[PDB]
Amino acid sequence: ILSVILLFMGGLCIAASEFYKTRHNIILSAGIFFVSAGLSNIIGIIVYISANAG
Amino acid sequence: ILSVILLFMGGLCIAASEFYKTRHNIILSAGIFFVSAGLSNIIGIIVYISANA
Amino acid sequence: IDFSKPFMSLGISIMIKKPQKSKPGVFSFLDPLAYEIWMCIVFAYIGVS
Repeated sequence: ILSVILLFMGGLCIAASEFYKTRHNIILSAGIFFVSAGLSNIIGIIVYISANAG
Repeated sequence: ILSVILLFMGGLCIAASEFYKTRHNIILSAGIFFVSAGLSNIIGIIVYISANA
Repeated sequence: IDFSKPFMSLGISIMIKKPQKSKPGVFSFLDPLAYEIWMCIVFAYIGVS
């Protein structure tokens, strides 16, 4: 679920980027909200698998 | 116990470094003493752990 | 004492704590070497550098 929230937030950044412009740091924020979203996902995958095994 | 002695001699070097200034070779003594003190500590930990086992 | 012919059969047997689970621990990959080795490997790394 943290991976869903992060991906949604990253989209806001990208969308906000195409409006304000000049800001530049909004485009980066999206980059941090996507890479971290993929990183939350791995942990969720591992936790899923490691719990069923138990 | 060697480590306390070295760490003390290293302290003496840093003290002296103030009065006998322009004698940089006393800071190197300090640094070496402190590094050697760490190395004595490693052996004294290995020996301790190895012995009690 | 006296006994009737038997009303039920039995034999001595072994009962066991059938299941075990034992799911490994998370930081299990640090078990071949003991704590004492893993701690002395960081004191040696700091002292070689």
